[PDB]
Amino acid sequence: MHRIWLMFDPRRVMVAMVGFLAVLALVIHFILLSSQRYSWIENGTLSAAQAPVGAS
Amino acid sequence: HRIWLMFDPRRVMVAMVGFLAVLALVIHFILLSSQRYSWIENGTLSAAQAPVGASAPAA
Amino acid sequence: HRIWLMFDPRRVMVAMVGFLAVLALVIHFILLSSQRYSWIENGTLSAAQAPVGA
Amino acid sequence: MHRIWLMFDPRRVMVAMVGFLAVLALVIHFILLSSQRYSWIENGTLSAAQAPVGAS
Amino acid sequence: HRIWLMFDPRRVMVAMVGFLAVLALVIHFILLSSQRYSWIENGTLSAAQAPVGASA
Amino acid sequence: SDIKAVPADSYNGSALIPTGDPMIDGVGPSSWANRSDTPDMTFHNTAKIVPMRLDPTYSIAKGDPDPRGLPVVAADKQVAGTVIELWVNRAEPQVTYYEVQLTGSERRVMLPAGFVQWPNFGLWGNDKLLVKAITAAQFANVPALKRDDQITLLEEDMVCAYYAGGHLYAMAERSEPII
Amino acid sequence: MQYIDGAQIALYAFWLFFFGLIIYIRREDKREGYPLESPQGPREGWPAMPEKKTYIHRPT
Amino acid sequence: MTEDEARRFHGYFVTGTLGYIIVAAVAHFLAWQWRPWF
Amino acid sequence: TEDEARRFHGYFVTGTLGYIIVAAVAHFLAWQWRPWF
Amino acid sequence: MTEDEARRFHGYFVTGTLGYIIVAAVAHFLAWQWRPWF
Amino acid sequence: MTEDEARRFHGYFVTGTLGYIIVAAVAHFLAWQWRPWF
Amino acid sequence: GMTEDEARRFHGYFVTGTLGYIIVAAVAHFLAWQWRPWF
Amino acid sequence: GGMTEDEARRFHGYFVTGTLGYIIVAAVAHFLAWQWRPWF
Amino acid sequence: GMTEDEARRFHGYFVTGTLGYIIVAAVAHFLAWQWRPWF
Amino acid sequence: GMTEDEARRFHGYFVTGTLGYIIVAAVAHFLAWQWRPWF
Amino acid sequence: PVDPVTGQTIINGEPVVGRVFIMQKTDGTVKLGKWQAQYDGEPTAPEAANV
Amino acid sequence: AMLSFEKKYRVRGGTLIGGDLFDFWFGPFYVGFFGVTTIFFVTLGTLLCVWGAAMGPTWNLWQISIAPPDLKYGLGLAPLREGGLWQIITLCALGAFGSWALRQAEISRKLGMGMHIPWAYGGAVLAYATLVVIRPMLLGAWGHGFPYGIFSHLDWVSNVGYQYLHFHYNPAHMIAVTFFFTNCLALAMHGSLILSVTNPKKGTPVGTSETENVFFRDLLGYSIGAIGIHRLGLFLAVGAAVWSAICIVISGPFWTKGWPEWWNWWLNLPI
Amino acid sequence: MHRIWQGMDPQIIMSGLGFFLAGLALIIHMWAYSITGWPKYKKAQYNA
Amino acid sequence: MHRIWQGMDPQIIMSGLGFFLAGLALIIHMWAYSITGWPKYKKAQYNAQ
Amino acid sequence: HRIWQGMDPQIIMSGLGFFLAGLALIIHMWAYSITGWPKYKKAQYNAQ
Amino acid sequence: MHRIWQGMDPQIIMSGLGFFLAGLALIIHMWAYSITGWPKYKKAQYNA
Amino acid sequence: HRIWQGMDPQIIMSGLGFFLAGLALIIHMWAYSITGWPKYKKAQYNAQ
Ligand SMILES: CCCCCCCCCCCCCC(=O)OC[C@H](COP(=O)(O)OCC(O)COP(=O)(O)OC[C@@H](COC(=O)CCCCCCCCCCCCC)OC(=O)CCCCCCCCCCCCC)OC(=O)CCCCCCCCCCCCC
Ligand code: BCL
Ligand code: BCL
Ligand code: BCL
Ligand SMILES: COC(C)(C)C/C=C/C(C)=C/C=C/C(C=O)=C/C=C/C(C)=C/C=C/C=C(C)/C=C/C=C(\C)CC/C=C(C)/C=C/C=C(\C)C(=O)O
Ligand SMILES: COC(C)(C)C/C=C/C(C)=C/C=C/C(C=O)=C/C=C/C(C)=C/C=C/C=C(C)/C=C/C=C(\C)CC/C=C(C)/C=C/C=C(\C)C(=O)O
Ligand SMILES: COC(C)(C)C/C=C/C(C)=C/C=C/C(C=O)=C/C=C/C(C)=C/C=C/C=C(C)/C=C/C=C(\C)CC/C=C(C)/C=C/C=C(\C)C(=O)O
Ligand SMILES: COC(C)(C)C/C=C/C(C)=C/C=C/C(C=O)=C/C=C/C(C)=C/C=C/C=C(C)/C=C/C=C(\C)CC/C=C(C)/C=C/C=C(\C)C(=O)O
Ligand SMILES: COC(C)(C)C/C=C/C(C)=C/C=C/C(C=O)=C/C=C/C(C)=C/C=C/C=C(C)/C=C/C=C(\C)CC/C=C(C)/C=C/C=C(\C)C(=O)O
Ligand SMILES: COC(C)(C)C/C=C/C(C)=C/C=C/C(C=O)=C/C=C/C(C)=C/C=C/C=C(C)/C=C/C=C(\C)CC/C=C(C)/C=C/C=C(\C)C(=O)O
Ligand SMILES: COC(C)(C)C/C=C/C(C)=C/C=C/C(C=O)=C/C=C/C(C)=C/C=C/C=C(C)/C=C/C=C(\C)CC/C=C(C)/C=C/C=C(\C)C(=O)O
Ligand SMILES: CCCCCCCCCCCCO[C@@H]1O[C@H](CO)[C@@H](O[C@H]2O[C@H](CO)[C@@H](O)[C@H](O)[C@H]2O)[C@H](O)[C@H]1O
Repeated sequence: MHRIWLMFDPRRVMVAMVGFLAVLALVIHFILLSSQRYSWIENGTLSAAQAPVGAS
Repeated sequence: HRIWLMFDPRRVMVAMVGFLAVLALVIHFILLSSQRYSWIENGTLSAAQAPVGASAPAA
Repeated sequence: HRIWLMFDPRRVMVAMVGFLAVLALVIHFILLSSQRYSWIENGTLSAAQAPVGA
Repeated sequence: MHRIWLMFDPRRVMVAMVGFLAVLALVIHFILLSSQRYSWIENGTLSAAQAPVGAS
Repeated sequence: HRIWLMFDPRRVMVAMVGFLAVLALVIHFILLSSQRYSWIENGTLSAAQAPVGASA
Repeated sequence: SDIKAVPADSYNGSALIPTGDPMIDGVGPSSWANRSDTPDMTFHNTAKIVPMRLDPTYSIAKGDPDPRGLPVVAADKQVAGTVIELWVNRAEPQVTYYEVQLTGSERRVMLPAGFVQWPNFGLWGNDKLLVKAITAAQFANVPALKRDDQITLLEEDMVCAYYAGGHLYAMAERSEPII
Repeated sequence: MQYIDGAQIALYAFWLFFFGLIIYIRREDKREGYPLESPQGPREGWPAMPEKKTYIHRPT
Repeated sequence: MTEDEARRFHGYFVTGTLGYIIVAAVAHFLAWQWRPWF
Repeated sequence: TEDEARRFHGYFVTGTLGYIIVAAVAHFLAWQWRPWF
Repeated sequence: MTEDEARRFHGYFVTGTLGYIIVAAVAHFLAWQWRPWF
Repeated sequence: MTEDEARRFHGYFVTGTLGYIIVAAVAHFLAWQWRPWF
Repeated sequence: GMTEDEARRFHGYFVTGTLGYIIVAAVAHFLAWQWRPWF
Repeated sequence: GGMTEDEARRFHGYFVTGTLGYIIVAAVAHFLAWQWRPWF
Repeated sequence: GMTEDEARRFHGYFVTGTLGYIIVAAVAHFLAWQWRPWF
Repeated sequence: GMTEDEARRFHGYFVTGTLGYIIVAAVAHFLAWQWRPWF
Repeated sequence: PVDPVTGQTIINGEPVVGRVFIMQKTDGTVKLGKWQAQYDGEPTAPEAANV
Repeated sequence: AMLSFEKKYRVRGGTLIGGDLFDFWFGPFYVGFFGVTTIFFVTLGTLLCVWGAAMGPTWNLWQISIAPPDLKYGLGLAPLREGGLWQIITLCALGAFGSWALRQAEISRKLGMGMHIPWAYGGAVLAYATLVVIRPMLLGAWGHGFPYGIFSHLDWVSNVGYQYLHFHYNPAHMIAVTFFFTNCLALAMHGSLILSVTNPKKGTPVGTSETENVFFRDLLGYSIGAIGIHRLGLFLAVGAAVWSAICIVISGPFWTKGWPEWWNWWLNLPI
Repeated sequence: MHRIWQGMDPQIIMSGLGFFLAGLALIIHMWAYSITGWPKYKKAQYNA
Repeated sequence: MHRIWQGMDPQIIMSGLGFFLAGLALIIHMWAYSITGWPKYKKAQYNAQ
Repeated sequence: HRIWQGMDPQIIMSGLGFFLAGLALIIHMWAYSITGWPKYKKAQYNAQ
Repeated sequence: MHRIWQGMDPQIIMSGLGFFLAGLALIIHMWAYSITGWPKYKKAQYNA
Repeated sequence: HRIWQGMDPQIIMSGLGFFLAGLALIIHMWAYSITGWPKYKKAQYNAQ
């Protein structure tokens, strides 16, 4: 359990984890912004019934 | 509160301020690009006149 | 305050002057090329005649 | 407020200040020369009534 | 003045002359490229006949 | 603690501050590598870098100033000595070192040609040598050689490292921010 | 077939060759100054440091 | 450095962080009244 | 050097706060001329 | 770099800055009569 | 630089600078008579 | 930090300040309710 | 530091006096404003 | 800079110059009011 | 900077300057109110 | 469709508070498809050379 | 992690801005004041590039394009939809390229080295600054810059090259191409030369400096020096970028017609 | 109950309570303006 | 009560109190101008003569 | 009066003068548009 | 009274006072020309 | 009660404040939508 920190130092793992989480969060937020259904800056105030849906 | 033993407070402050400045500028710039929140041009409009984005109707 | 015992007062004020100058230029340049706040051309219009994005 | 010069070198301050002011003055003069209303080399002699005004 | 104890008179004099010569050449060439003050071609015109920017 | 330098603070990645005089103890830009303690050899098993007095077939090309007997102006604008002999590379014919006799003589030091600049970039009157890396006083602490006719790679590194380290340690101003 | 064509196949063969070449050159880059020193101990990136390479000098 | 100065610093850092969050909350509430995004 | 930091802090605080007040007045003047909301 | 020369320099610098601002103020007022921008 | 020739240089610099501005003012006066720009 | 003696003295002022602020705020809500009740 | 117990004791006196004088003067200004244009 | 002794005489001349300047300005506005009142 | 003796005398000079500035400004608004009242 | 009285846009039977515009990408650009699709709206293949 | 000889070189001093605050190493990287400035501009510019991709029609890496504004905006800051985002990214790139050069100067100062690397890098920065700053200013609009897209900026090069009907006839372009081709040939010769001596015919000793000079005199009758080849490589590579900057800055600001017609001067010599 | 204030700067506590109270009073005042509609109805009586 | 001022510079307090008072009085004067509509209605009378 | 201790009188007067100069100039512009004084008097003399 | 001048160069005071008075007098003169319309009404008479 | 030992009392309270403040804000949003309270009272006052 805790012995993973005797193998990976806490400082390096924390910096990599923070960096990966920030990049992932920005990528997902930007992917949603580019979509029609989840461009919340633009549609945003539309109800779930009014929101765009992809073609069947 | 022990985080300042493992990290230099001087360097964390500079990193934090730089990150907040980049994030704030990016969000302001994204909103300036948007049609609904291009406040420099359309900031005087009311919420009833503000642009709302929609998809094309079926027909 | 003891903040100046950690950061050099001479260097902080130099970096702060540079950041504010660049920020002031960017805001002035953003407004200058906008339709509503191109004050060099339309600064004499009243608030009712100023353009509004629509 | 003379104590400011005990921190900053008067030589470097004046040279930096003179350089910034000249660059700023050239930029503002060039912005006005590129505008319709204040292109004073060309229009110049028009009264304030006949000077161009941006569209309303 | 005490400013010459701070700045070398030779460095200032050379830089000032170089600045003034560049500034003078820029202004003369800006007027030459203009329509109203292209004096080599239209210099013999009277002030009433000289070109004026549009009132628009 | 065999490198004579101490970390600034306890945060990792921090820079070291030398304890003594970094020019002599070989720290930072004054560091040298532990090369072989044997002279470099040419293609025919002879010393690669030798003084001209050991080989009279070498001379100075016409139109090139003879730097022997010329003053050596250091970073203080004060003469630190006079050039008296040139050390040349025999593998590829080129001046490698200058031998400088100090003002009060009593000793001779080496000066790599890479730190030698000539007045007006060698275009107008060439009446002195410019050494911007070291001061006239530190010319006396340049490491010496074991022999007066050959130089090993170990000492070759030491002389070059000593001069190159003086762009940061000649005066306190050279190791400080400009603003 | 239809979507797959010769230019694409050649491009991917070149990509594989380039990646192998980069691995080889990165192995050669680690022949001096390795292994790295860290508080946690010795460190080597990928690719791992190669075997010690010895030169040959002319006799005296 | 010392834990005495590690306690002084953390107090201002948390209060500065708290102050920054609160002004951002006020700013977001102002923008919501003017033009809500949901 | 702890005393000189306290004296500098008074100048920096006053200058920073006075600068923001001046910018607030300029923002007030711009609102009179042409409001952005 | 002494309190004596810092006071002597500050007097001339303030006056030179003070003089520079007023000439710009006169220039702006002269331009406002010719062609106002508001 | 003995600080005394700086006073000697200052008198020559000031007169040369002010004399150049006066001559340039006459040149702008002549150009105004030929073709005013306002 | 803060000692034992001044931790209690500060707490006494804080309780008095917190209480007086709430009562004063209670009067404001009372006056506002007779002007525009919000329920 | 600065403003020790004795200094802070006297400073708090002048601060409370100034705060009250500000309140009284502002109260009159609100009373005068109310007679001119009430806001409720 | 100036010492306390000379600043007393400098202030004396400076005050006299201010009053004389204001007196001349007062007559100037007085003569300008009859020619063209600005209210 | 200054001392207690220097600040005691300064405060007297500053108050009589702050005061006297207020009355002359008070006359300025009184004359302006008679000319063009702004309410 | 538009509400006859209020003028509000109706999307799937629900009115919208605001001026509705149809979302599009940068200058109405549309991602390309197959290479054959490049020849819709173009002239047909040219005739054989005159030899 | 550090190289086995690295510890004794990691000392303070050599910075242009700042002191012990920005004199540390993050992993292998050295972080100065200009390291902090580089990260700010890189992060801001890259995030705005990602935003420009999200505004566009596709996430395909080859098809993402952030375009400059229209020519009608003429040296102003256009709307961010209409090309203003390109201008903001350009400022971030300029700040990051400048900070990278100044950070390199700090590192060489700490190591007791010359200043050649920052100035060699400045040749590339000058070419970029000519493309997006100098030439657009001379032509009077920021819209004369090239778009930011992997294959979009190739379309710009093609169309701009054909604005002069045959860009091969540009005299400065002809010189710049020769610099690029000669640099590649010289680099192959230099790389081969060092490797052939250090890795000779199997079973034979490592060669010397005489071997290089003898070999190139046997092949070509002339052998540039060991320092001569490094001087020549610096001259060829940097001069390629400098002549590239000249070749693009004369097209439009100075020459507006087709480039083949420029050779009238050679055909109308009096002889 | 007082033992929670141990080892804490009293000036830091008051500034952090001042931030909370100032920002919460601003949000609820904007909240209350929307609900009551107070300035709106009075502005219409004076700007008509 | 008076111990809250311990260890503090009286000029920092006065500088921050001026910042509070000046910024607050600017917000509420703008608040008050839009509610009463004072300068608008008075300047409308004087710019129609 | 103890508030003046340690404060340079010249800096205080240079900060009071800067305050009063900028406040008087702003209110004068404020008062000009409210009263409309220069406009009406200038139009009287420029109606020739 | 006079203690405000202690440590000040009398030349600096008079040079800075003249800068103020010259620029202020020029601005108010341009201000007064526009209000009274003086040069206009007399220049047009001599140019009729 | 041996769960508290070895734990910082401030961290316990600062972590309860984060939990309670964020949960009370989620449910106040939840409650406004369900009851429709500000909507119906705002509409009474803002339609007159
Ligand atoms: C092709 C094959 C090979 C391909 C690959 C080629 C690779 C080439 C490079 C080879 C080396 C790579 C490894 C490396 O750099 O390691 C560094 C570090 C170990 O560092 P260390 O040795 O422990 O550090 C030494 C020293 O710095 C100690 O200082 P201290 O411990 O006090 O650190 C203080 C630092 C860190 O604190 C921070 O807050 C920085 C966090 C940075 C990452 C997170 C970014 C997002 C949040 C931002 C902050 C938010 C607020 C806190 O504080 C500093 O200030 C340090 C300098 C930071 C930069 C300068 C300041 C910039 C300020 C303006 C900009 C702000 C951000 C926008 O180790 C690790 O991070 C372990 C993981 C390494 C592998 C990479 C993993 C990447 C995961 C995510 C991939 C995403 C792909 C798109
Ligand atoms: C449509 C847009 C508007 C407009 C809206 C605004 C607004 C709104 C503001 C400005 C501001 C500024 N504008 Mg603009 N501006 C317009 C057109 C212009 C034009 C022009 C060519 O037309 C120019 C030259 C300027 C120039 C300027 C600057 C003088 C000023 C400060 C910039 C800054 O922060 O620098 C920062 C860079 C530095 C290097 C700072 C240097 C240090 C300063 C000088 C120190 C100040 C100390 C302080 C005064 C001390 C106070 C003491 C206490 C009172 C006791 N504006 C148009 C008409 N402008 C800002 C400002 O601060 O106004 C006061 C501001 O908020
Ligand atoms: C449409 C534009 C106009 C025009 C408008 C102007 C205007 C307006 C001016 C010039 C000026 C100049 N013009 Mg032009 N000019 C035109 C066409 C030309 C042509 C040409 C081939 O057509 C030429 C060659 C020139 C050349 C020149 C230079 C002589 C000069 C700029 C450089 C300078 O500063 O020199 C320096 C030359 C000198 C003679 C400086 C002498 C200085 C000395 C120190 C004076 C000493 C005085 C005494 C000792 C001291 C008194 C002290 C106290 C006061 C008592 N003009 C056209 C027709 N030109 C500028 C100038 O300086 O004019 C005089 C200027 O302001
Ligand atoms: C129809 C098209 C035309 C034509 C039109 C043009 C036009 C138009 C131009 C050129 C230019 C060039 N052309 Mg062409 N060209 C044609 C045919 C050719 C042929 C050929 C075989 O036919 C050749 C060899 C060339 C050769 C060349 C070069 C001389 C030059 C490009 C190099 C350069 O500028 O580098 C300079 C280097 C740079 C600009 C790079 C700067 C990089 C910066 C400083 C750093 C970036 C860092 C990066 C962001 C980091 C990323 C992250 C990290 C990877 C982690 N052309 C045809 C005939 N050519 C270009 C030129 O001269 O540009 C100045 C140019 O604009
Ligand atoms: C569509 O839009 C996209 C963008 C795509 C969607 C967005 C997505 C993403 C990923 C958003 C990310 C959000 C985020 C990440 O976590 C947000 C995280 C924000 C955070 C943590 C903010 C914290 C700020 C803290 C501050 C300001 C602290 C200030 C402290 C001060 C002032 C005190 C300093 C002074 C001192 C100490 C003096 C004492 C010294 C002493 C005593 C001494 O010296 O002794
Ligand atoms: C659409 O537009 C986009 C852009 C997209 C939207 C985005 C907007 C964004 C993100 C804005 C961000 C704004 C921001 C925060 O980041 C803004 C932050 C601003 C700040 C903090 C300004 C602070 C200014 C402080 C000043 C001027 C202080 C001056 C001090 C002086 C004069 C005193 C010096 C005294 C001395 C020297 C005496 C020495 C004595 C000595 C030595 C002695 O006595 O010994
Ligand atoms: C659309 O338009 C855009 C542009 C986009 C809108 C944007 C606008 C923006 C952002 C504007 C910013 C403006 C700005 C602030 O940032 C502007 C700041 C201006 C400033 C500070 C001007 C100050 C000038 C002061 C000067 C010249 C002083 C000169 C002093 C002299 C000559 C005397 C010195 C000599 C001495 C002392 C010798 C004695 C030596 C002695 C005794 C000795 O040796 O001892
Ligand atoms: C849109 O919907 C929405 C609107 C969001 C719905 C909202 C929902 C929610 C969940 C709202 C929550 C509100 C809330 C949470 O409980 C609100 C909580 C309010 C609270 C707790 C207020 C407490 C205030 C305390 C005060 C004023 C104390 C002052 C103390 C003073 C003055 C004494 C200072 C001490 C001195 C002077 C002695 C120094 C001695 C020293 C130094 C010594 O002796 O050493
Ligand atoms: C849009 O509408 C929205 C905005 C939304 C609606 C909301 C509005 C809200 C919520 C408003 C909040 C208002 C508020 C907060 O509650 C307001 C609180 C105001 C307060 C407290 C004002 C206090 C002023 C204090 C003054 C003037 C004191 C002056 C004292 C002086 C001068 C003496 C100094 C000492 C001297 C000279 C000598 C001592 C030195 C000594 C002895 C030494 O040196 O020793
Ligand atoms: C809206 O803006 C617009 C439209 C513009 C409206 C405007 C609005 C406003 C607000 C205008 C403000 C006007 C104003 C208010 O401040 C104007 C202020 C005016 C003032 C104060 C003038 C003071 C003048 C002082 C003078 C002439 C003194 C001269 C002294 C002399 C000659 C003696 C010198 C000799 C000496 C000393 C001997 C040396 C001894 C020595 C050396 C020895 O003994 O050693
Ligand atoms: C339009 O819409 C918006 C803008 C929103 C509307 C709102 C506007 C608002 C809110 C305005 C606020 C106004 C205000 C209050 O806050 C204004 C407050 C003004 C004040 C306080 C003025 C004070 C003036 C003081 C003076 C003149 C003192 C002079 C003293 C002198 C001369 C003596 C000098 C010393 C001498 C001679 C001896 C020294 C001894 C020495 C040296 C020794 O002893 O050594
Ligand atoms: C984005 C600025 C980049 C700065 C980096 C380079 C530094 C050099 C600065 C050059 C500044 C040129 O200044 C630029 O002039 C153009 C001329 O059309 C102005 O352009 C804008 O206003 C003018 C009139 O004001 C309008 O006629 C025009 O249609 C509009 O685009 C810009 O608002 C201004 O920014």
